[PDB]
Amino acid sequence: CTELKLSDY
Amino acid sequence: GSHSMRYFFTSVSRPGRGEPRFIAVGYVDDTQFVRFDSDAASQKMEPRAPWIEQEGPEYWDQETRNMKAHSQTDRANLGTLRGYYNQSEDGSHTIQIMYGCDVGPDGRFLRGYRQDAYDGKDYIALNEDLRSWTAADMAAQITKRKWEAVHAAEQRRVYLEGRCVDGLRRYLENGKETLQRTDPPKTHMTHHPISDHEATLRCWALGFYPAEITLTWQRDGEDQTQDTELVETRPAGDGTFQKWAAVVVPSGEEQRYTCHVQHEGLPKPLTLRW
Amino acid sequence: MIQRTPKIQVYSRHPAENGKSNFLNCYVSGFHPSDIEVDLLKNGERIEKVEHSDLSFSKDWSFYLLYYTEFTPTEKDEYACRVNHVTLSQPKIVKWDRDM
Repeated sequence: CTELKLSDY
Repeated sequence: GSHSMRYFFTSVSRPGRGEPRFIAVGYVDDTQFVRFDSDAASQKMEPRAPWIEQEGPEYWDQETRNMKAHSQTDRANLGTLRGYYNQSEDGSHTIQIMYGCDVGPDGRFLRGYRQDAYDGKDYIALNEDLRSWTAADMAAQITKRKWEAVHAAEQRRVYLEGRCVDGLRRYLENGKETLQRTDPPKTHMTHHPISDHEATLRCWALGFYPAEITLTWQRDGEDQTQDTELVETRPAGDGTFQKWAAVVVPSGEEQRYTCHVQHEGLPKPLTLRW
Repeated sequence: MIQRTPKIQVYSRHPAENGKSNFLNCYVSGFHPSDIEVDLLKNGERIEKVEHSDLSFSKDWSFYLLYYTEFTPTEKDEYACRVNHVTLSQPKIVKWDRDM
C-alpha cells in the first residue's frame, strides 16, 4: 500500500 | 525467493493547458497491480491485476485519497523547484518519485527505498540506513535541511518497515498463483548466413517470468562479448518477457559456440548449441 | 540540461505464424522527458486501434512504454513503428522483423 502524505521541498 | 514492492510517480507540468499531469504505478516484482492517471475519467486508484480486485472499497477509497494528496504536493513542489533553479513558467518540468521495500523468502524486511528526481536527474534520496538524506545539488540541500528539522527520515522508515512490508506480505499471499510463480524461458536458436564464410547465430528466450535473466555466448567455453548483440529485456504484453543474444561466427565453426541461459525458473542453467 | 534519446524495439507477442492473429509491440525505453509519440504502421499507414501501457521508469529515471495493437502477420505486409521525441530531429521508423 502507498504513503498517506508526501513531503514539501 | 526475495520479493519487492515499488511505487513509481510521475508529475509533468503543463505551462499550456491546465495543471500538471500525474501518473502513478505500483509493482510487485515485475507485475503491475495499481494505477492512477489525473487525465483519466476515473479519478481513482484503478486495479491492474486480478488479485488486487479482492481488496475492499475502503482500500480503493484510501489509496485514491493518498494519490490526490500525492498529486497536489507534486503540483506545489513543481512551483517550489522552479524558484530553486531560477527557471521560467514557460518550460515544462518533471518530478519523479520512487519508494518501496524488499522482503526475504521468510517475509522479513530487507531494504527500504525513497528517491526523488527533477528533470530526470537525482534531487534527494534516503540512504540505506534510513536515517540520513543524500542531496544531489545546492537546491536539494535546502530541502534536506527542512526535512532534517521535521525528522522526515523517521516518518519514511515507519512506512517502509511497517505498512509497506505488511502490504507486500498480504499481496504475495493474495496473488501466490501468479506472484510466487517462476515461468521458465522457451529457448530456441536461429542460423542465418550473411555470406559463404560468415553466419549469424541468435539465441532466444521467450515467455519467462520474472524478467531477471542472463544470456551469455561462449566460444570453447570462454565468454564471448566481442561480435555479440544482446537486446534489452522486453515485455511480451501478457505479463511475460523476451530477450535475445546473437553472435557472428565463421561458417563451419558453429558448434564451437554455446549460449548459457540463466533464469530462476530453470532447475539447471541451459547450454544451447547449433 | 540532459535529454535522453529512446531505445526502440518492434516485435510480436508470440512467434509470428504467417496468417495467424497476434499483437504487434513497440517497446520504447531510456528516454527523457516522458512526452513521446509512438505510432504503428501497416505499409506506411498508421493503425488507429493502438493502445499503450501506463507510464513507468527505470532506476536511472528514464521512462519506458509498451505500445500494442492487434495484427495478422503475412509474408507480404510491411509493418513498422514511427517514433517521435524531442531528442529526434525527424521521426524514426523501425521496421518489424519476425525472423530474428
